Formats: sequence, structure tokens, C-alpha cells
Amino acid sequence: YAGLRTPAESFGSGRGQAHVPKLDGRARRVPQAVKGRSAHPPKTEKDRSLDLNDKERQLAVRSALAATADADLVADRGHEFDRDEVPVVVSDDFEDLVKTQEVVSLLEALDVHADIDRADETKIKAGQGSARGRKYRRPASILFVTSDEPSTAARNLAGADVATASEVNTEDLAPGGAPGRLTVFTESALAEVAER
Amino acid sequence: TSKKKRQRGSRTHGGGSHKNRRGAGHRGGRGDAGRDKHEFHNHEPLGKSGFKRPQKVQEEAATIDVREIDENVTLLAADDVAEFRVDVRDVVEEADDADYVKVLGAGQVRHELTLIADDFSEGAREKVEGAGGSVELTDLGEERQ
Amino acid sequence: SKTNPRLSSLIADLKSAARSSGGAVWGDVAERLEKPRRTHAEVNLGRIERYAQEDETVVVPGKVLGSGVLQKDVTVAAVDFSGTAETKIDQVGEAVSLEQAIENNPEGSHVRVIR
RNA sequence: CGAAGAGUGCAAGAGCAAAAGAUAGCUUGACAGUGUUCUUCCCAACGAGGAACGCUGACGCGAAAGCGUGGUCUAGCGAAC
RNA sequence: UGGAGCUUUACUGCAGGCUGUCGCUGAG
RNA sequence: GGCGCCCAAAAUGAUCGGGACUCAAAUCCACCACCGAGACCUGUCCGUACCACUCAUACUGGUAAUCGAGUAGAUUGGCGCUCUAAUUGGAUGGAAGUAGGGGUGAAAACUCCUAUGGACCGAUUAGUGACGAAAAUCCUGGCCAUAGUAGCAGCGAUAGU
RNA sequence: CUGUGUACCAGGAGGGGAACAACCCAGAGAUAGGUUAAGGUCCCCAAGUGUGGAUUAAGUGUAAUCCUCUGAAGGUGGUCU
RNA sequence: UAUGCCAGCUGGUGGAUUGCUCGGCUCAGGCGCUGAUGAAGGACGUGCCAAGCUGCGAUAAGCCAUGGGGAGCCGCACGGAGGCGAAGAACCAUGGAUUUCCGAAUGAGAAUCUCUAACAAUUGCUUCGCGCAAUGAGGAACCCCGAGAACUGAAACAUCUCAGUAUCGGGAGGAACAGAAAACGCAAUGUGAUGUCGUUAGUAACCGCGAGUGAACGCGAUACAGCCCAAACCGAAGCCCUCACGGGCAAUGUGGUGUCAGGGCUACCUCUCAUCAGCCGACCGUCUCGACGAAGUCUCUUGGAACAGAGCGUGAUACAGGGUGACAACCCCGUACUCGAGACCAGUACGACGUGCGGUAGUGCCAGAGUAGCGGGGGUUGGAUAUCCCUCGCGAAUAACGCAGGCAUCGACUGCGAAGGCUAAACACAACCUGAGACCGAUAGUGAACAAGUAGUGUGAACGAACGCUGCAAAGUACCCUCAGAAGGGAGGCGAAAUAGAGCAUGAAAUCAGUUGGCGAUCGAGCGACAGGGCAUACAAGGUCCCUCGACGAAUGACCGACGCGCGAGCGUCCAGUAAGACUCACGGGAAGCCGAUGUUCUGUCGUACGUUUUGAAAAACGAGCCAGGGAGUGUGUCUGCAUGGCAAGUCUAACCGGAGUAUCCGGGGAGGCACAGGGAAACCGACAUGGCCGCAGGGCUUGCCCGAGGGCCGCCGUCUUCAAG
Ligand SMILES: [Cl-]
Ligand SMILES: [Cl-]
Ligand SMILES: [Cl-]
Ligand SMILES: [Cl-]
Ligand SMILES: [Mg+2]
Ligand SMILES: [Mg+2]
Ligand SMILES: [Mg+2]
Ligand SMILES: [Mg+2]
Ligand SMILES: [Mg+2]
Ligand SMILES: [Mg+2]
Ligand SMILES: [Mg+2]
Ligand SMILES: [Mg+2]
Ligand SMILES: [Mg+2]
Ligand SMILES: [Mg+2]
Ligand SMILES: [Mg+2]
Ligand SMILES: [Mg+2]
Ligand SMILES: [Mg+2]
Ligand SMILES: [Mg+2]
Ligand SMILES: [Mg+2]
Ligand SMILES: [Mg+2]
Ligand code: NA
Ligand code: NA
Ligand code: NA
Ligand code: NA
Ligand code: NA
Ligand code: NA
Ligand code: NA
Ligand code: NA
Ligand code: NA
Ligand SMILES: [Sr+2]
Ligand SMILES: [Sr+2]
Ligand SMILES: [Sr+2]
Ligand SMILES: [Sr+2]
Ligand SMILES: [Sr+2]
Ligand SMILES: [Sr+2]
Ligand SMILES: [Sr+2]
Ligand SMILES: [Sr+2]
Ligand SMILES: [Sr+2]
Ligand SMILES: [Sr+2]
Ligand SMILES: [Sr+2]
Ligand SMILES: [Sr+2]
Ligand SMILES: [Sr+2]
Ligand SMILES: [Sr+2]
Ligand SMILES: [Sr+2]
Ligand SMILES: [Sr+2]
Ligand SMILES: [Sr+2]
Ligand SMILES: [Sr+2]
Ligand SMILES: [Sr+2]
Ligand SMILES: [Sr+2]
Ligand SMILES: [Sr+2]
Ligand SMILES: [Sr+2]
Ligand SMILES: [Sr+2]
Ligand SMILES: [Sr+2]
Ligand SMILES: [Sr+2]
Ligand SMILES: [Sr+2]
Ligand SMILES: [Sr+2]
Repeated sequence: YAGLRTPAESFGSGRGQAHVPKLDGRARRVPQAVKGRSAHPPKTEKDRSLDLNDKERQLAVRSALAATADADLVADRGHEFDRDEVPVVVSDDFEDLVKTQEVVSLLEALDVHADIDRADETKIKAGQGSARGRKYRRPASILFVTSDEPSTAARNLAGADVATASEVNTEDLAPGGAPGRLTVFTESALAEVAER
Repeated sequence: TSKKKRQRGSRTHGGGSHKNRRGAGHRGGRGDAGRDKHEFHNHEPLGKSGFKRPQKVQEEAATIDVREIDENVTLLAADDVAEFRVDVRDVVEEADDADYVKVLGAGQVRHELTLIADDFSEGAREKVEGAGGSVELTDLGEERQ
Repeated sequence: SKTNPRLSSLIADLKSAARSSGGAVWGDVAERLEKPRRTHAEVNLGRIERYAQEDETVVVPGKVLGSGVLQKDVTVAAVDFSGTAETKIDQVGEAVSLEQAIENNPEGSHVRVIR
């Protein structure tokens, strides 16, 4: 009802004015009127979702999984590491780590920490997003895929995303649709992922 | 770039004279208005035809062509092999919410088949037997008199 | 404007072949694959059976489906096979991708285009 | 003597002479079913209506070929409920 | 194939009046 | 037979566009030389279409005497604006904006310099749209000419010095 | 006013026609040199005050087309052949 | 050169723009009644100074208690004076006190006051006394019960449609309503209370059979829960008030029994664990609130300020977000982890007390009447003969009976007992709390970021704006001069900046003052485009340009001379396709307002705006004074193409369920839809996995000859109509 709360009417012909609805001498309601209604505004009724055939989606999760095993693709996507073998597989005991820094040492030992150095640099976006709480954005880095629980130890690492093998999704494996994220699976997670 | 996107600047957005895209007059009436007068062309002609029998006195048969049964014999390894024997009722989907299962004679029967159904067509029999096969009506199929 | 990167490379390959080797079927198949998807072929086994002959690779400028029966020992090359077509075919012959066909037969000889 | 100026139900234009006219006799095809084609609507979509031309049925007249799907042709017509 | 006011033996209806009938409603 | 003459009167100022012209600067019959378009010819470039090569609609080469105007309308590529994501950059050694000026692009537009400003701003790709104005007696706000103009006289109450 | 065929205007530039939707040339990417078209060559205004010859004295005329440019019936020892 | 034109410069005006957000908008989760114990709302008061707002109520921006909290405080609101606070104030949670008048407004009256003990009025109980109680009115919408349009669509219009919508009357709650079959009728050896969601389905049905309207059963889910009377047989064995005494009720029936697994009675069997009444009474989960809570404020440079650059270092179950003199995980709040509290779930679940389930035989003892049903007239509905309801009239049976199963009657069959009643959960809404956002960002977004329903308009119903930004810190301008002067001005002071000095960040255009460049008082009007001159020009972001000569040289293309024609103007042949020929380049010389470019002006060619209407617009046809900002293809459902993508004789899940990183996402769900066979009104019947010939592409071959998918022309097949045929 915005802009419609007024009994404003149009004098019609007779007083040398355009036939615009006025009230108390001010034009109202119509779209070309200051304070007037919005002609074709955003609507609640609009369906803002997107359907995706399950097969087409599952094929995407598998295709994203594959992108993970291609160091060249991974390097292309932007990640900064120094290995040749990827994904990076780790002992199930990784799931038992508790301290964040225990994971840093392991990543440095694996020559994968550089990517975190990459994400350790937030960006202050241009635009009003900031007025709505979107002042920052940062690069996406390592995704840790365990199987029992998301690694609480790794999650706080700059740009790090933690996920579990049974529900790791396309967005996890390819942030923003960009294939080849630098992943690190848990031996057990690696196996479960085989059947997705 | 889409058509819509290219419209800014065009004034009439493709409607021709700006005296065109107004109300329902430009459509010759709302909805099907004029379906028997000005916009009469290509419209089912006005009328009332036939009748309908009550839905709970109607029968929906489930049908299948020999061709479908035949093309899948070997594949139906879970359905008897003798001198193949198949109980159609266990093949045709939609057989539950159906009054009866009927075998139609569309296609070729390249095997000796012993078919069990509630009903067959003249041509369905001719083909099954012509291949050294047999046809057997179910007990329900006994309602053929 | 094809969106699939693979279908896009396959087409570039078919061309490279038809141009370099003695191909023409390959350039003919690339021609059709460049047209919109509704024109691409959707062929069931029954048709491949009715017109194929041994020692003559069947080339489907599209996707092979699984209705009907195939008894002939023929090698079928196609953009894709349904899970069932590939299975029913392998039982009596061989299902290969056009990427392979262009690989073994860049001259595109002794072949039969089926749609 | 006389190709047609007569006559042929009615406008007009057209058709017709061992006839499409006249007379006589006989007869009910002014029939049933179902189509093709054209027309209506040049070209170029559109209904009812119309016409020419088939196939099937049953008939009339005739020696028979054949003629008769109304009056020689073009007006005399009407949707759904 | 706009609007309104008015008219009438325009079309269609609605009040109102008259009239029959049933109920109220009974005994010889 | 050729040219002319009479027939032959209209309203603000006459006319062959005007000046003006008489062996013509008129008319007719022949002729001679010139002026004059975006047409036609010619050089280079652009677009478009087609060809060759090619993954390419990227280069490169080739063909167009038989391509190059356009309202309504159909089709296609591209410019710019908001916010989201991914990738990746700039800013107090001065961001955005604004003013004046330089460069590029057929163009939508892009970009730099100087001043101002004093804190935010992009690019690529994929999205998202309350996405582009010279016009509607369009809306709201602001502002100029009108103009130092009209009114500050008229009434039975002329009011003052 | 109402048909028909066609080219044009509409939606067609540029050159000419004093001006001037549809009359003449002309159908047109940018830029450049050149040669023409229609139409012009006394001046205004690019090019002739060109050539051979005739007629006209009315300023006839210097007005292709035209709503737009009038000139008729009737007459003429005006003048030339 | 005056008056003046165009552009710029300096300064105004103006407030666009950019940046910022204390407000909106939308979605999600939670929670949800108030009032005669006088509500909601309103009036009027109330502060040291007090107008507005907020709060409060004569105890009046407050009083008391418990807990929290803490060295400060006295609201918005940055003043002055004064006061309070370690007797622990402020502030917060919970609980309590006070709580003027009008207001349902209730002693009577009244524009917020007055007049002489008051439940006014209507009721129930009743000690028949207002003694004890009830109703009234409010609430964002939701919900239930009634009354009920028209514009509109049908391209007119009356039925129909809009629509049982808008609106009106009455009423309840936190949710309402519905609900334990006189059901269904995939007809059955079947289902088994009711909502709701998905589907069934735009199907059945309706309909100037036009436009249009439009279910259900079932299925998949959500949540699940069944009971109580009347009567029979008993017959005061009973209920209410009161401490009691005592009173009231009740044979016109309180109370027991019982309620279609029919019941009762008589006679037996067995048993309790059903139900119903009542006691105790959560876990978990969800929402909100709160406690605790790691690690740099190191160096150098720049800066007014370091959160910047460079260097060194650190935490992280914490790299969400905000603050802080500029980009901050480590300066401050907070965030992760862990914990606590209240609320809701819920007086529910479980547990437990009492009760007693059920079964056999006999028994025509009981089982809801203006009903069932029929007719007259209407309304409503998809309800068509077959919806539901109102009104007038008529009108039954008694379980051995009655109703239903989509026309009526009779029989059979199957289902079920109407004319009494209650009933949790799953579903609606959004006042209120909290959270969230590809939403807007101050002409937007609410009408409202400000005084917002404010100022203001109307007798009234009602209507209704506009106003955001100093600075890091007020350091918010002392002293001096001038002046009629707490004005204004000059000078000065602060600050990085006063061109940050009060609607005080930035500061566009229109436009104004002054001024610079060009033109300018003998001259002509779509204001320009293109080309060429004058005059003008700090740098930067452009660096070219002119003249000799020379090279290259397309189309085109000579003078002169010689010869030969023509009455003549002039032409022909040769010289010669030569000289010349746009552009481009090289040598040599030159220009620095010099070349481009920009401003203005002059000359030449063309030229009567722009948008619209129109056959025809400069138009004496329409629109606008100018500028900035604002200002028009959007959503849902269905249908039909198309491009791309997945899967393919199949394909997709919907509601919803589980998980989790909790609106995303992973898994599950195939109910159902479309496709897999059609033709026929219906009954009913039911098809080419290829038989022939042409032949494009492509393949083969010994280079016209074969194979030829797709395609083309036929055959034949299913069905409808059919004496056949067509
Ligand atoms: Cl097929
Ligand atoms: Cl472009
Ligand atoms: Cl050049
Ligand atoms: Cl549009
Ligand atoms: Mg608005
Ligand atoms: Mg911005
Ligand atoms: Mg229409
Ligand atoms: Mg009228
Ligand atoms: Mg990128
Ligand atoms: Mg705008
Ligand atoms: Mg004046
Ligand atoms: Mg036109
Ligand atoms: Mg001259
Ligand atoms: Mg004259
Ligand atoms: Mg209508
Ligand atoms: Mg309900
Ligand atoms: Mg009609
Ligand atoms: Mg039903
Ligand atoms: Mg506003
Ligand atoms: Mg300011
Ligand atoms: Na309002
Ligand atoms: Na929606
Ligand atoms: Na009137
Ligand atoms: Na609440
Ligand atoms: Na009383
Ligand atoms: Na107009
Ligand atoms: Na115009
Ligand atoms: Na005019
Ligand atoms: Na004005
Ligand atoms: Sr008028
Ligand atoms: Sr309208
Ligand atoms: Sr009709
Ligand atoms: Sr099913
Ligand atoms: Sr005839
Ligand atoms: Sr063009
Ligand atoms: Sr064109
Ligand atoms: Sr053309
Ligand atoms: Sr807009
Ligand atoms: Sr003024
Ligand atoms: Sr006076
Ligand atoms: Sr006066
Ligand atoms: Sr001269
Ligand atoms: Sr002369
Ligand atoms: Sr002469
Ligand atoms: Sr005229
Ligand atoms: Sr004339
Ligand atoms: Sr004459
Ligand atoms: Sr249940
Ligand atoms: Sr009963
Ligand atoms: Sr019946
Ligand atoms: Sr404003
Ligand atoms: Sr009034
Ligand atoms: Sr000063
Ligand atoms: Sr040359
Ligand atoms: Sr699926
Ligand atoms: Sr065929």
C-alpha cells in the first residue's frame, strides 16, 4: 500500500494543470509523483528459488570432487601451495586435534599454509553493503573434510571451510562455482566420499 | 542482451503506434470474448456432444503389447523358463489400480511364450500361438461369457 | 551457444580430423552437433539393429538409447549412451565414444551414420 | 418458303432444332448411403448454402448404347442451445 | 457497443393494491 | 504558313526569383565550347556477406559489376547503473564526488591531468535488478526574465498644518 | 468523391526546380581526386555578353510539369515567308 | 565604446552528487489476551529554572523490598545554580506502594465538571438485603455466527461474472471452528473421529451449455484420543451455601446404573488394569536474558590523529559484528567454548489411587418428533432428478424398526443408528520479543530517520506536509577598533582545515554580482554541421605543422609547336596517355600560440527545432519558462515455442521425514503428473521392433556402380461409421 494511503483525486480539465491526483494541493499516488507509489517494485510473491534435478546436482558434486585432484586446476583457481599431490589426505587422527595451532604446524609441514597466508587479508568492499553488515569479504582457502565432526580446530583459520564427507557440497568444493579448491581429506572421509 | 533490455529508447517497445497497447479493446475483449463472432476462427465450434457414464461404473484395463513382453524375455530371468512362461499381471506397472490386465498384439513374438492375463486380443493370440506359444486366461478372465 | 565444455571440444576434434585426415563424416557430424539440441539424434537399439552391418562402425551424431533388441556384433560410436544402451550393446558388440572413433579412424572410413 | 426471329414458369445474359422445344404414352431419380473436386472466399485462411463429378444400393424408361443425383445454366437461403 | 436526469402502450423485473386458496380455525 | 497585335476589368507595393535585356540576355533552326551532384570512374579505410586456413565468431589471405537509404516491426552484438559471490587490485605518499582541461572509441562510453575534496573505490567472471529521460497542460524542489513594473488614488469618512 | 495498373511520398538523402512530400537528375558507408546528370553559362551566381541564320517591337517574351505557369469565341493592308 | 551576446574565472544563490545511517520495508522464529480489584483511551496536573517529548499521579522524570550493579548520579538535553551517593546512589530484574478527573463508566446529571449514599441496567443464586456473583468495554489481524452491494467481465446486456468479495450487525479465544459415523461406496474377505498440507484436478458437476464457475472419495503427509448424557432397572441412597448452627435445592427426579466393543433385567462364567474421576508431576527441546572469556596497543616513516606503509611478534573450540582521531582476531565491547536464569512445551508425559474389562443364554424392557419424509415459494451450491439452508403447509416407524450407498418405487446386498453433549494435538494471524536481508539509503524507504499523525486545512466525518551531517577535541572565537549596537564589519585567537563558525562534510545545474577572452551601436532570425581564416591560450594529461626541391604517381589529363579540316565559334592528327595528377615518404630550411585542441568571431556550402498527431508539421495543429532530482514491460498460475543442460522408455518428485555446517545444504519421500496406444458419444474393440520404390548427406568400389540413416511416395495395420465401400 505504500503511496496508496491517500484520497487524492484529479481535478481533471479546468485549472490549467495536468490530470494528476492531488490532495491538499500536492500530487500523490501515481508513479510519476514524488511520494507516489512504486510502479513495478520488488514483490514478496516472487519465487526467488532455483530447481535443480537431483542427478544434475549430484553429477556436479562429483565433478567438483574430481576438480580437487588436479593440482594445476587448483593452482589456477588461485590457491597458494607448494605440493604436487592433491587432494591432501591426512590420518584420521587429524579429527582428534583440538588446538588451532596444532593444525598450523601440520599445514606448514605439508607446505599448504601459504594459502592461509593468502586468505589472511580481508577486503573492505565498495558499495553500501557495509551499511547492511557486509563490510568485509576475504579469499577462500583450505576446505577440511573429516567424517565424524567438522574440525573445530581448523575452522577459524583464515578463509578455511570445514565440512563432513556425508554432506560436503558443491559450494564447499568450488567456492563461487570456481572448480579446484585446495582440499584436505581425512583418510576415512576420503573413502566415504567415494559413494556420493 | 535480450529484446526487453534493448527497448529503452524505443518509445513503443514494439507495440507499433502508441495508440495500440491500451486496454482489452486491443485484445478484442477479455479472455475468450468474441469466440463466436470476431475472434471466431480456430475455436472448437459451439456445442454439446455425447454423454458420460458414472466414474464408478467405468473400467480401466491395464494393457501391454506382446512386443514389450517379447523384447524382454531373457531379461525376465525372474519369470519362469520351460519348453518362457510369464504372468503378465506381474509385469505390467499400474496393474493394482486397474480393473484387469490385457495383452495387446502390437509387434512381433520371436519366442515360444505361455502368457497369463485377464484378456487378450484376437491378434495377440494369433501371434503368441503362431510362435508355438499358448494363452491362458486368469480366473478373473473367466468373465468372458 | 553450447555450454558443455566437453561437447565443445569433441566438436573441435571432429573438425580437426575431417580437415587433417580424410574425414568428412567427422565434419558432417560436427556440423549436426553444432545445430540446436532438438535436432541431435536420439536412437534406440532397434534402429541400429535394422540398418547396421558388421565391419562398419555405426556413428550416431547424438545419444544412443536402449529400447529394442540388438543382436548384431557392431561397433557403435556416439556422443553418449544411456546406461542401458551401453550395457545392451557391449553384450553383442562394442560401444565407443566419438573421441575414440576419431582416434582410431581419423580418416572416417567404413562408417554408417545413423539417426 | 422458313437455323430459330417460337418455345423453354419468373430478371438479365447465356444454351438448345431428327432438341434442352411440341404432342402422346409410361413413370416417380424431386430416391438411399458415402465421397472427390470446385464454389462460397480470384490470388489466399473462413461456415451454412450451391454445383459439377465419382463409388455403393434400389429403381424408371429404352432394342440398346444411354438418360434420370428435380425444372437447360447462373437467384429462391439460416449457426449453437 | 461512454455517463446521468427525465418519459412511455421499449425490454426485463421489483414494491404496492385488488382477488382466490392454505394455516390461524371452533360447534350445529 | 511564322511571330505579333485587338479582344484583355480588382481590391496594402508592379514584376520573368531580382537586376535588367531589343541584329536580345526573346522566339525558332543548326552548330561550337564550357559550368554543374553523394550519380559514374579512381586511391585508401570501415561495416556486412561469402570463400581459404583455423578450435575460433581470434589472426591472416581472398571475393562483392551482380553489398552498403529507411517509418512500423522481426533478429543479433555491445555500453552504463545497484547490490551478491568467486578470483584479483587501488586509497590519508589522498578514495568517491565535483570543476576545468588532455587522450581513446563510429558510438553507448572508457581513461588521464590540474584544482577541490577528505574517506572510501574498483576490475574480470557468474548472478541480481524499484537499471538509463528532453518530452507525459508529467511530479517535487530550486531559479531567471516579467520589474524596480501593477497595487499602496476612486466608497458622501478628501485631513491635516 | 469513388475504382484500377504502375512508380514515387509516406519511410528517400544529395543535385536542380526562386521557396516547395511525391516534377527532373539521383537511389546514399567514410574520406579523397576526377568526369558527368538534371539543369545552367550578362550580373546577382560556377560557366558564353559563343558561332552561322531567321523572325519579333509587343518588354510579346525571358513561365517544362502546376490549385500555382491563363488567355477564348470572334477579328487583324502589323510584319516576314 | 554604451545597452548587449557567447564562453571562462573569483564569489554568491541553490542543494544535486558522493560518502555516511539513529528510520523504514520484507522474511523467519518465539510468544499471546486485557477489563467493575474500573481496562484500553483521553483530560489535567507533576521538574529549582521546564515550552515539547518521555516518565509519573497530590507519595506525581518518582516511594518500598529482595537480588544484580557499582563510583558515580540528578531522562531526551553538551546550561546555570544546587543537590544526592561508602547509611552503597545511579542503573537493571522481580515483587510491592501510591495511582487526580473523564472514560464500559455503573447514585443523578454534565463538552473531562457538578449535585444529593448508590453493582445504573439486565440477570443467576438468594439469608429475598445488591447479601454473593455474572454481563458491559478494549485488542494488529486471525476466528465463529448473521446482513450483503456495485463498478467490472461477458468486448452491449438481463441469468451468469465481479463475489458470498467490499462494507455493515453480533460474538469467542490464544488460537478459533470442526470432531468419534443414521460416514465412505478405489463395491470390497475394503477404509474407519476432525482439521490442515501436497495430490486427486481445472478432473466430475454447473453454465445466454456463452463468458466463465468448480468440488469429492481416495492417496502421500502433519498430528493422533477417545469419551459423556436421555431412557430402561434402582428411587433420596443426592447437590449448593455456611466454620458450625442452620438455610436453599430436589419425587415435574437429586443421586446409582448405562451410552452400538448397544444397554438394562434374570441365570451363570470369568475378570480386574478398558474407561472415567482425582493425586503427583518432569527430562529434553525451543525462545529470551545473563556470567565467564585468549592474544601487540612494539620499532621506523607519513599524518592533526596510525587502525596506513615497512619491519618484528601473538591468540584462535575466538578470522561474526560494532566502537576507537584512517584499512584492528590480538586497544574497548563482544565473538568460540562452558555455565546460569526465566518463559513456553505442560499441570502435559510418565508414575500412582479408586473404579472395574469382557463373555454365554433367555428377555419384542430402553434407545432423542413437528423429527424422517412429502408438497407450495425462495436462497445457496460443482451438486447436475443426485448440494446445503430458510420460509408456508402436510407428516412416520419403533431395533421384529429406521437411515444411507448421486432420479423415483419395490426386493436383494453392503454400510450405519439421525432428531442430546464434550473433546487434546497437527493448521490461521502478528500486537509483542528476538533474529535475519543479492530490499531502500533522507524527493528513496512508512504518511513519519527531525516537532509525526507534528505544524497545518475542514462545522464535521475526514485530510495532512516539510526539516538528517561543525570538529579529533567546543578548543563553539578572548582582547582591540568601528558602529545607535549582546547586530554587522575590520583586525586577532583556536584548529589539518573556519572556502569546517551553526539546516556549519561534500557543494552540480538553473541562476546572480564582479571580472577575462572573443564580437559589438550600417545591420537579419532553428542558434548549428562541415571546411577555411582573425584574435585568445602557464604547466600537466596531445606533438605535431609550414615552405624549396626530390621520390612515388590512380582516375583524369594539357599549354606550346607542327600538319590537316571548318563560313564561323572551333575541331582533327602528332607531340602524349607525356607534363600535370590526391596521398605518403626522404633531403634541406622553418614555426613553439607553433600544430592539434579549446573559447569566440568572420567567410563559404547546407540548414524554417525537438518529441507527437497526421496522407501532409517551421506550421496560424499539440506539449514545455529554465535546471536538478523523481518518472512507465512487474508478479503468480496455466498454455505454447525456443536456446542450453541432466536423465531416457522413461522422467520429476510434492507435502513432509531424518541429518547438519540448522531458511542454504546432504539423505530420504514416486503420492501423484507427463510420456510408454489408439479409435469410439458409449458399449466395446485394439496397431508397421519394416513390405516396395525414389533418394540428400555420409560410407564403400576397381570412379560410373553399390550401401543408402534422416527424408519423399506408397503399401498394410488398429478403430469409428459400415449390406460393403468411401
Ligand atoms: Cl529410435
Ligand atoms: Cl559494438
Ligand atoms: Cl596513404
Ligand atoms: Cl518491453
Ligand atoms: Mg513512495
Ligand atoms: Mg557506489
Ligand atoms: Mg483475443
Ligand atoms: Mg444513459
Ligand atoms: Mg578474475
Ligand atoms: Mg533520472
Ligand atoms: Mg511593463
Ligand atoms: Mg507514416
Ligand atoms: Mg561569372
Ligand atoms: Mg507579360
Ligand atoms: Mg460488460
Ligand atoms: Mg478452520
Ligand atoms: Mg455473448
Ligand atoms: Mg464422495
Ligand atoms: Mg520521505
Ligand atoms: Mg556546507
Ligand atoms: Na494517509
Ligand atoms: Na516467494
Ligand atoms: Na443528468
Ligand atoms: Na506475546
Ligand atoms: Na439483591
Ligand atoms: Na500530440
Ligand atoms: Na515537428
Ligand atoms: Na500553417
Ligand atoms: Na512562473
Ligand atoms: Sr470541457
Ligand atoms: Sr487504465
Ligand atoms: Sr456466429
Ligand atoms: Sr502408483
Ligand atoms: Sr440440369
Ligand atoms: Sr548502412
Ligand atoms: Sr541499412
Ligand atoms: Sr536494402
Ligand atoms: Sr526507473
Ligand atoms: Sr522574482
Ligand atoms: Sr489619500
Ligand atoms: Sr475604487
Ligand atoms: Sr562576364
Ligand atoms: Sr551573346
Ligand atoms: Sr544570331
Ligand atoms: Sr495556392
Ligand atoms: Sr498551362
Ligand atoms: Sr484568339
Ligand atoms: Sr486415529
Ligand atoms: Sr438414538
Ligand atoms: Sr438406483
Ligand atoms: Sr529535500
Ligand atoms: Sr466542506
Ligand atoms: Sr579573521
Ligand atoms: Sr604516370
Ligand atoms: Sr528422482
Ligand atoms: Sr521411411
